Amino acid sequence: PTQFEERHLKFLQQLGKGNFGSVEMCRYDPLQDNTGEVVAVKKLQHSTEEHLRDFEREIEILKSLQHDNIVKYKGVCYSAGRRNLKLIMEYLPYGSLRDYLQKHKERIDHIKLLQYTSQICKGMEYLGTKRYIHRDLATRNILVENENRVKIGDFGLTKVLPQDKEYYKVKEPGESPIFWYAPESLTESKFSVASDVWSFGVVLYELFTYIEKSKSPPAEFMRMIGNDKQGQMIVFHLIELLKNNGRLPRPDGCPDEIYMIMTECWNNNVNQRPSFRDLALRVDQIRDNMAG
Ligand SMILES: C[C@@H](O)c1nc2cnc3[nH]ccc3c2n1[C@H]1CC[C@H](C#N)CC1
Repeated sequence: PTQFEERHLKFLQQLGKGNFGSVEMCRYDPLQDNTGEVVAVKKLQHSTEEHLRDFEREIEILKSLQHDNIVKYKGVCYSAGRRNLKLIMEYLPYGSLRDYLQKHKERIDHIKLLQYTSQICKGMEYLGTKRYIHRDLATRNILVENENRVKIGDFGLTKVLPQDKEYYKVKEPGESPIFWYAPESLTESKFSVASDVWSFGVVLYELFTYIEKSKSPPAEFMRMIGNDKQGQMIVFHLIELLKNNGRLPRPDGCPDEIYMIMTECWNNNVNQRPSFRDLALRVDQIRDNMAG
């Protein structure tokens, strides 16, 4: 059941790319009459030994996850006559939360943003039970299932913690989403549940900006750093800024109690950041206490 035949998998559309993988919208059509289910298919651009090993790990990670706020694993396709590997996931028609919020920003009130926030936290609590570190939380990686439900939608950088170890050092050669990174990820390449909490704070920030371009984390940090800065100078200044309490500003219209949650996530002291369980409870208590 979790093995899809390449001959029945038909390309429809490109969905997106990230890291060293691409995701496409495909019809799985065993009846060969254009009526079959639509699925999302992830492929690697280069099946090097390293990239393929990492992809197999990603597949095992997603397969192991079963939660209402995590995109569903469907299977694998051993394509090119079983000399290639593709990952099959459910396809969510509403797309990413990033694009959804940018489109429906009038429809979506604060209570709804908090509902999405809560759901992201719950998916992350679940990841923590498996000792998985996501390492790439951002609204681009969250999918909308319906107007009332989101799912964490990509796990391309997700790592399993070594047993009883609180962090994983990933000396990555190449680009990184530095404007979502915790300071210790920038300075020591250390990723942990606590660095996911930092990045979650940035996701919460993203939501309350409604993805206004001039308010993005890169736009705001570069404004503080100096828009003229290039290369490593950007990283030097970002690190120095963060170490001495430089932070993203409170978004226009954002309740101060919600900004306080972001600022608590953005603690330089790793062991003082709240847990995802703390965060889900706090966010749901706020929602439950609100005027409506
Ligand atoms: C268009 C893009 O936001 C998108 N729409 C999707 C619908 N269903 C999906 N099922 C799995 C991914 C996925 C989808 N993705 C993105 C999510 C992020 C991913 C990465 N990296 C690229 C595809």
